[PDB]
Amino acid sequence: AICLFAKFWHFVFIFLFWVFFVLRINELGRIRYPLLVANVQNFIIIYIM
Amino acid sequence: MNRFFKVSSKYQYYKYLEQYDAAFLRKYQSETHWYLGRRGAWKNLVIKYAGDHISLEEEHNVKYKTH
Amino acid sequence: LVRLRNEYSPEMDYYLSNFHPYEMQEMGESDTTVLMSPYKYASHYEYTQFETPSNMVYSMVNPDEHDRLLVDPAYRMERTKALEEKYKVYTSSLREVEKQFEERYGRAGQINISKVTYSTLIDVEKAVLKMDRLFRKVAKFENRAFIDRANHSRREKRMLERAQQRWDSNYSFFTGSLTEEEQKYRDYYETELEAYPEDEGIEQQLDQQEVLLSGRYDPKLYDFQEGYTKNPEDDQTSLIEKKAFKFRYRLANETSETFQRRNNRMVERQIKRFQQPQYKHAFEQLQKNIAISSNSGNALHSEYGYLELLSNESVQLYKDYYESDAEEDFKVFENLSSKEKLV
Amino acid sequence: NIRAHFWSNFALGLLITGPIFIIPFGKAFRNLRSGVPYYFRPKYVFTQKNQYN
Amino acid sequence: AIRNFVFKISNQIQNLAAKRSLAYLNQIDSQSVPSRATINMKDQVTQMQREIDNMA
Amino acid sequence: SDPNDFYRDAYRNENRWIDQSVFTPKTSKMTHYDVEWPKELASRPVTKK
Amino acid sequence: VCGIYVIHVIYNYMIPYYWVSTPLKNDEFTRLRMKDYIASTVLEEVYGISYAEWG
Amino acid sequence: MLATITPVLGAAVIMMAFDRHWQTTFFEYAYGGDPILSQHLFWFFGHPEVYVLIIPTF
Amino acid sequence: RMTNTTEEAFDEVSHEWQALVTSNPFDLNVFNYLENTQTSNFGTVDNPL
Amino acid sequence: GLLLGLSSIYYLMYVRLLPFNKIIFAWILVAMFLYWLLSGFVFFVKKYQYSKFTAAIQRFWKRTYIIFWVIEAGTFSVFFYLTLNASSEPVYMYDQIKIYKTHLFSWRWFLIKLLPSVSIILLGYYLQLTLKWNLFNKQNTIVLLITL
Amino acid sequence: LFLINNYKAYKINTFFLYIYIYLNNLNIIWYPIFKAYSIFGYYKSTRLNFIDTKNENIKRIKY
Amino acid sequence: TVINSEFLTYLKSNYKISFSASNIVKYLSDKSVNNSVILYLRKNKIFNKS
Amino acid sequence: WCAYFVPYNIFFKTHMPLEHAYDNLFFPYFQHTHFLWDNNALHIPTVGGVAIYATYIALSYINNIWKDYVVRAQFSKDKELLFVTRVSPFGTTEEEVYEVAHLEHLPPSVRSGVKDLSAQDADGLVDVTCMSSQRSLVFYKGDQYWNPKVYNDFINQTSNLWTRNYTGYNRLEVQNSVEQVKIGFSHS
Amino acid sequence: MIWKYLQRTNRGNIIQAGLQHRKFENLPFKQNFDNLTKAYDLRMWYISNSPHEAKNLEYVNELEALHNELNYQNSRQFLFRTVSFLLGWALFYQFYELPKTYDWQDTQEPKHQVPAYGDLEEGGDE
Ligand SMILES: CCCCCCCCCCCCCCCCCC(=O)OC[C@H](COP(=O)([O-])OCC(O)COP(=O)([O-])OC[C@@H](COC(=O)CCCCCCCCCCCCCCCCC)OC(=O)CCCCCCCCCCCCCCCCC)OC(=O)CCCCCCCCCCCCCCCCC
Ligand SMILES: CCCCCCCCCCCCCCCCCC(=O)OC[C@H](COP(=O)([O-])OCC(O)COP(=O)([O-])OC[C@@H](COC(=O)CCCCCCCCCCCCCCCCC)OC(=O)CCCCCCCCCCCCCCCCC)OC(=O)CCCCCCCCCCCCCCCCC
Ligand SMILES: CCCCCCCCCCCCCCCCCC(=O)OC[C@H](COP(=O)([O-])OCC(O)COP(=O)([O-])OC[C@@H](COC(=O)CCCCCCCCCCCCCCCCC)OC(=O)CCCCCCCCCCCCCCCCC)OC(=O)CCCCCCCCCCCCCCCCC
Ligand SMILES: CCCCCCCCCCCCCCCCCC(=O)OC[C@H](COP(=O)([O-])OCC(O)COP(=O)([O-])OC[C@@H](COC(=O)CCCCCCCCCCCCCCCCC)OC(=O)CCCCCCCCCCCCCCCCC)OC(=O)CCCCCCCCCCCCCCCCC
Ligand SMILES: CCCCCCCCCCCCCCCCCC(=O)OC[C@H](COP(=O)([O-])OCC[N+](C)(C)C)OC(=O)CCCCCCCCCCCCCCCCC
Ligand SMILES: CCCCCCCCCCCCCCCCCC(=O)OC[C@H](COP(=O)([O-])OCC[N+](C)(C)C)OC(=O)CCCCCCCCCCCCCCCCC
Ligand SMILES: CCCCCCCCCCCCCCCCCC(=O)OC[C@H](COP(=O)([O-])OCC[N+](C)(C)C)OC(=O)CCCCCCCCCCCCCCCCC
Ligand SMILES: CCCCCCCCCCCCCCCCCC(=O)OC[C@H](COP(=O)([O-])OCC[N+](C)(C)C)OC(=O)CCCCCCCCCCCCCCCCC
Ligand SMILES: [Cu+2]
Repeated sequence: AICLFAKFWHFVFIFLFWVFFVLRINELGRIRYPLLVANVQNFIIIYIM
Repeated sequence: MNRFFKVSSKYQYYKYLEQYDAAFLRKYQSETHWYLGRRGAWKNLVIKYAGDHISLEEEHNVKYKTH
Repeated sequence: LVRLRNEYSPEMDYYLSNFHPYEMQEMGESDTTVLMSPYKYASHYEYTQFETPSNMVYSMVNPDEHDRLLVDPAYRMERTKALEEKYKVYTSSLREVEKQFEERYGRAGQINISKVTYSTLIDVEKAVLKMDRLFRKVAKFENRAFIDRANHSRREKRMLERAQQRWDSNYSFFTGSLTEEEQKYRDYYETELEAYPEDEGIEQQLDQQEVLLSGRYDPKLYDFQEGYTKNPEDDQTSLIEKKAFKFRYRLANETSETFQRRNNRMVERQIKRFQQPQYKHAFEQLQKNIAISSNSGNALHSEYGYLELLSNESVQLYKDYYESDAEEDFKVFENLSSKEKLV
Repeated sequence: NIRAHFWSNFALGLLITGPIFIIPFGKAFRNLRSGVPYYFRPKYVFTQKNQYN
Repeated sequence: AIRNFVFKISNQIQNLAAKRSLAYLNQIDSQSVPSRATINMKDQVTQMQREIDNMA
Repeated sequence: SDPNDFYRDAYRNENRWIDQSVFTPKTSKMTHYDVEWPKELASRPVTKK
Repeated sequence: VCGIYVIHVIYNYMIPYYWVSTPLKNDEFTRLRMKDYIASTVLEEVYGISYAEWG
Repeated sequence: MLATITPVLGAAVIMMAFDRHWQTTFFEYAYGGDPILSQHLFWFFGHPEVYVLIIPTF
Repeated sequence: RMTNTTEEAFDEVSHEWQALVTSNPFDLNVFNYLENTQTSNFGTVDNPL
Repeated sequence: GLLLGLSSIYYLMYVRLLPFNKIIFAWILVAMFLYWLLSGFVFFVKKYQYSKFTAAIQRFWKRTYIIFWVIEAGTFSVFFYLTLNASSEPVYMYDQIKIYKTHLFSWRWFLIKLLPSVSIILLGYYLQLTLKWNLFNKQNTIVLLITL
Repeated sequence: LFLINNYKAYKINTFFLYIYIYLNNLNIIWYPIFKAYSIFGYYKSTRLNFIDTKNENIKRIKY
Repeated sequence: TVINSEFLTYLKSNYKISFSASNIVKYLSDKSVNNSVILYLRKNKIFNKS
Repeated sequence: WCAYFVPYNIFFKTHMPLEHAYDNLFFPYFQHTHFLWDNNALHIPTVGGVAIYATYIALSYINNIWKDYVVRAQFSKDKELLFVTRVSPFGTTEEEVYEVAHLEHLPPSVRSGVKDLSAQDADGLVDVTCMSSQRSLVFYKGDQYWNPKVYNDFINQTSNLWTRNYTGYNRLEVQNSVEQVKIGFSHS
Repeated sequence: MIWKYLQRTNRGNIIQAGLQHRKFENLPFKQNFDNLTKAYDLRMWYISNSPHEAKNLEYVNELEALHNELNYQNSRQFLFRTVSFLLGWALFYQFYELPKTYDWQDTQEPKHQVPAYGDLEEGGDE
């Protein structure tokens, strides 16, 4: 249960990361490899966890 | 080579395209200069100055600052 | 203490060897954030899904000039064209200087290459040219509608009508390297093909001539060797194999005019030999039993005689082409082994 | 005793499988699936392979 | 559609068979590999017959 | 292109004085670089304040 | 020295702990004593009486 | 050393908080808890803590 | 992946690209990696470091 | 968005009748905390779009990302070791049922639950690959799919 | 060999060969390079055996 | 490009080439030169030394 | 529906967990309760912000997706400007102005994707790119949505950069693909 | 004659392999992944084994272009295959009767569910 609590907090963190990324790309008008790949690797890490 | 044929615009400035090949225009305005091709790019300089200045260090969005 | 100054001078160039080359692997934008590999956390940089272009030329610009280039696309195009012209001039001057240096001094030495590698390089060049031609044709077919809009309606109507005529009440049996898509392309571009058919066989012959006349494959520039051997050893192929290689790559060592003369002589002699009665009878016998030979993979006597005549004709072609060579002994061609005859 | 038998069989298996499977298996590296002769495809280190094959 | 595809398959098969059966007559293939193969087959047959004769 | 043969003649102790002397090689003057550029560089405006 | 000591401690105390984890039908006490002998008879807390006169 | 040891102390203290508030009984012998596990986890960091305090002094 | 220099290169990144493409000593020294500096000789009056 | 958020907030406050002064003070503190934490990153993003994002900066950001995830992984690994070595009563008399408590979950049920995450990562990889020849407007479809 | 040559002409015999060729054509793979140095770096790496033949390496003493 | 014969002869007479070109551009062909793309670098005063 | 109605009924209108809540857990069955958890009410900002930002992102990305498509296009008098009507966030009309000179139909960067273009079909879509504003205009290829007396001039003016050389050069035009440069002819 | 088969190696096992001419004899009229990768491999091998620098550089540019084209083709293939796989997985689990009759002993802890120690947990007699 404690491990799953940690997993949920990590998933909330990566969800906030993705929200920030989408908002920033919407403001800028284009997507960028650094942030896009960071979000992809966050998704991979959360999948592993 | 396929030179630009004609520009049907009253603005004589736009007639610069007639002096260049179509391949040149594709290379320098469509493939790798797509975001820069035939654009003023003044916003690039404005954003550069905004980023490099020492303005208030309280940012809300990419467009506006915190109230 | 050397206080380097932001300038291009021989004094600064004097310290070029005193710096490590700047690493490019960490430059640009990376499509991989970081490697989650404990085995190479500090040995491997992040990999890239895409490629790194190498056709980029950089030129320095002042701040005001760069602002002008950004603001004014016309000025940007003008300066870009001028820089391209100057780059062409610089490249041509460098090539001329290299040619003059080579003429004055001479090549450093001969290139140690294998005959198999040489032949494979020539074959790969031919295949690359053929693939380029095929890609050009396919791209033309795909972009016909966008490049030629005025005649697009008529050309498309003609192509569709011909395709319907072919595949409505009849099957289309294609021989050789011909397909329905290629037939459609030819029908669409009938007009242009009349001026320049660009036939596959003729184009292949011309591209082979271009590759062999480019001068890069001149045997004088190569020291043929086995290659697979531990020590450097000369080519160990038989004399017949060496002669066959020379005949195959005649164009490499001969100039355009001399090759034209020798090939014309050889072709005239071959035409006369074919016009001789025996060859006509051989070809008639070959054509006589075409239907029977199609029922089995085994050949007949009328075809074995034709093949023997082909071998004799190849030997005579070699002799005719190399007739005007003092350092050539044709007696070796008498009483050849089976392997030598096949070669 | 089992160790002796096993290692004798292992040596015999090496000897037998040498020409039967592995050597013919090496013929699959003569050319790539596209038909071009084998060439080096670096991963991270562009090792120099001037030596023949 | 189906008939056209079947005929295309049949045409390719027939072309392949015709090549396999008569590629030794022309020089379409570089180095005349099928022609050399047929010549080698005839040479082997003649050598076998002459070997029988020489044994006799 | 023998490396030893090249080096034995290229690098010698008795030529140390002239081997490491920096100089400007004699090359044809270029107007855009050796004529025009100095003029515009020296014509730059100067402000007291 | 510490690593060798820790390896011996593991061999005597950690790995054998997992050999038996459920009631055993046959020779349960024999197997338990077999696994416990190596751990309870270590020379560190057994040897020394031979030189007891030192103290 | 601090990087090595800090997570152990964090986990032990979090488990103590859970036992106090949610009553997870991690250290209650009644139903499987290990009171000595808390001491093990704490001291595993505690001794390296004093070593960390002393080493810079030298 | 390679940045469009004519569009985005300004100040620091422009200087880094200049160092990469020219290896001019000033730029190369400015952007030299901190992890490793080229090993040199032992300083002497005749051949100072 | 404002209508839905305010309605939800007011309903959730009303259902439990929270004390306004204390709860508003706590939420003000939380708001300032999060706002400044995110404003730092907003500043970083806004400043690095020109003349600041160099190779060193990119490597630094990669290192920070991996360091953060490494610290989280270490904490989770400590918790995982504790989970694996969780204590229990003696098996002989206190807890004789521990032998049959394997706590095995069905993979036939786990795979369907795991599908969405692999779908998301595959869509993200496709977006990364396609970014080289696509515009922002066209890729908003993939971005929205990933967000949903 | 004679029997194989005799049965080569049969279409039924060539059907299996056609299927095998079709599978071989469908069994193509690509092997990209995933390093920043990329094609130019690999090309410069593969120049060891040929650098010695370039003009710039010819012995030419300045003095 | 094409260089006038008289101009080339004048260059040869005035300057005799005795050293090889070090730049790799000498190997470039016309196709590669045409395919090359021009990029601009902004050069200004440098204040950051890191 | 999915984000508010079902979660609301599953969370507040029933204390009974769903199967996906605990099928992977090994706890005994138990009920829920909204009034015995998170005494600090830390979930209120979470829910509020998540709802607000999710709604904003959804609406903004819907608008971005629908922006490219063109509803109506009108040349101004003298055909110097083009007024374009586009979809708004709520599906209404929004006005924009473009320059015919800037408007251009560019070929794809990858030359193998030409066959994959929607324009390849008779009733596909035409992607016209505004090189000044870096925007894209999408038009149906169907002749129904076109004025048949201002279409030829428009396509001729907007399809200049898609030329024959995009497909390559043969050996007859390779030499002419570039303009020869004369050096030293005007002076030695 | 065992040596004639053991110590005698086939010519191809030692000498460099040639170009498979049948792989290029007949090709489709489509600029597809197969032709693109064939051209890429041809140019790559030529660059590897060629001493001619002038031809390589243009081949280098063409190889970069082919790499971009093959990346696009692989992106299309990945999209199609991944979408098909996900749809097939979803349909399989939609039309598949998931077993819901597995043992539920693990979820039951009678001693812990009903504390067997009762009041003795809070303290003994005194
Ligand atoms: C019987 C054993 C196996 C059982 C498996 C059972 C199934 C478990 C499934 C669980 C996961 C679900 C599926 C996830 C899919 C993820 C897909 C993906 O993108 O991932 C691949 C992705 C590809 O990497 P990349 O960066 O994109 O490219 C690298 C290059 O390709 C270069 O390539 P490379 O190969 O050289 O290097 C990359 C390599 C690197 O990976 C490996 O070599 C590991 C392979 C074995 C995996 C075992 C899984 C866990 C099994 C149970 C635990 C047993 C102990 C494991 C101990 C070793 C660490 C795994 O990756 C692989 O091997 C590929 C497959 C990896 C599968 C996913 C592994 C999940 C790991 C979860 C734990 C991570 C934290 C551990 C911290 C240490 C704790 C002691 O890599 C990973 O995500 C793997 C990360 C592994 C991290 C290991 C860290 C070890 C500790 C080192 C530091 C120690 C510091 C100590 C300090 C304090 C001292 C006191
Ligand atoms: C006695 C047994 C005790 C342990 C029990 C038995 C084993 C248990 C399982 C252990 C493994 C975990 C399970 C998952 C394994 C997955 C492997 C995998 O997918 O990656 C293979 C991957 C090879 O794949 P690859 O990179 O594609 O192959 C090379 C390519 O050509 C890449 O090409 P490139 O162009 O990218 O780079 C070219 C260059 C560079 O590419 C590289 O390989 C990169 C550099 C690799 C450096 C590896 C060493 C540094 C390790 C860093 C930290 C690792 C984690 C440390 C965690 C503990 C920290 C306190 O290539 C090389 O240099 C290749 C060398 C690789 C040879 C490896 C042979 C085996 C090791 C012996 C090496 C000897 C060297 C020569 C000297 C000969 C003798 C005088 O790495 C290796 O095979 C070497 C790994 C060595 C480190 C192992 C660390 C194990 C950590 C887990 C321990 C678990 C607990 C053990 C008991 C203790 C409990 C407290
Ligand atoms: C039990 C163990 C496993 C074995 C059994 C398997 C199951 C039964 C299979 C039965 C197959 C044979 C059926 C009778 C054929 C009779 C043909 C005939 O009248 O003679 C013409 C021909 C006479 O003409 P000719 O002018 O003198 O000489 C022409 C040359 O032969 C030169 O002619 P060609 O050789 O080039 O001829 C090619 C042939 C065909 O053209 C091709 O080569 C192109 C490829 C066509 C397909 C070939 C395979 C078809 C059968 C297998 C289909 C499998 C589908 C699997 C689906 C997925 C399942 C999961 O041309 C045609 O005949 C045109 C027919 C086109 C329509 C085909 C569709 C027929 C209807 C479909 C149902 C067939 C019966 C199914 C029975 C139940 C099965 C469960 O015969 C001869 O050459 C001499 C023999 C004459 C007496 C034959 C007496 C019967 C015994 C025949 C044995 C053939 C064995 C072949 C396979 C050997 C092992 C690889
Ligand atoms: C006082 C405490 C707070 C109370 C809040 C009450 C609720 C207010 C809701 C308002 C929602 C926004 C409405 C905007 C409308 C206008 C938009 C506009 O024109 O654009 C301009 C600009 C946005 O430009 P845009 O182009 O529209 O932006 C588009 C972007 O794509 C959009 O990007 P962006 O602009 O949002 O970017 C900023 C960025 C930066 O991030 C933030 O903004 C942070 C947001 C934190 C929210 C915290 C809420 C706490 C309070 C909850 C409710 C309390 C009760 C309310 C009353 C009862 C119920 C009715 O936001 C994010 O990206 C956040 C990512 C998602 C995170 C969501 C929250 C965290 C969830 C996970 C953790 C939750 C558990 C706690 C964990 C921590 C525990 C320690 O907006 C502003 O600059 C702000 C508004 C305009 C300026 C202020 C005007 C009024 C003067 C100030 C009055 C108040 C302060 C002074 C009082 C004293 C006066 C004397
Ligand atoms: C249970 C759920 C599963 C877990 C879910 C979370 C998964 C998270 C996955 C991502 C993060 C982890 C990825 C793997 C690790 C990556 C590490 C990495 O790259 O770090 C590099 C970082 C940053 O490296 P860097 O910045 O130099 O990287 C750049 C490298 N170049 C320049 C080559 C490009 O540094 C390190 O941490 C490496 C050095 C330290 C490594 C540890 C040494 C040992 C220290 C302790 C001493 C020994 C104690 C005794 C040990 C034995 C005890 C018995
Ligand atoms: C190169 C020279 C090699 C010399 C040979 C010896 C070294 C061999 C390699 C190292 C391992 C040595 C293990 C010795 C003990 C093996 C058995 C065992 O553990 O049980 C006995 C004892 C345990 O005895 P016990 O208490 O279990 O008794 C068993 C019998 N009953 C149950 C009846 C009581 O081991 C220890 O007590 C280990 C204590 C830790 C320190 C051990 C030090 C050993 C000597 C120094 C070795 C130094 C090597 C240096 C190498 C590098 C430099 C050259
Ligand atoms: C109750 C639930 C949880 C409550 C706590 C709230 C948590 C909120 C977390 C928000 C995370 C936001 C991350 C934004 C990252 C932006 C990076 C940036 O500036 O861009 C660099 C750049 C941006 O690049 P770019 O793509 O924008 O443009 C580069 C410039 N050009 C394009 C011109 C070349 O990105 C990178 O370099 C890529 C890697 C980014 C790695 C980011 C790591 C962030 C780590 C955050 C740790 C937070 C710890 C929190 C601790 C607990 C708090 C309670
Ligand atoms: C934080 C992220 C970045 C850093 C990463 C690392 C963080 C690791 C943190 C954990 C480390 C290990 C220790 C674990 C501690 C666990 C503590 C714990 O469980 O406390 C939780 C506590 C529970 O504590 P409690 O005290 O109430 O516990 C109840 C139990 N009794 C009664 C015994 C006390 O809950 C919270 O903190 C509230 C969380 C609210 C989350 C709201 C999410 C909303 C999602 C909305 C979107 C979904 C769709 C619906 C949208 C509707 C819109 C209208
Ligand atoms: Cu201590």
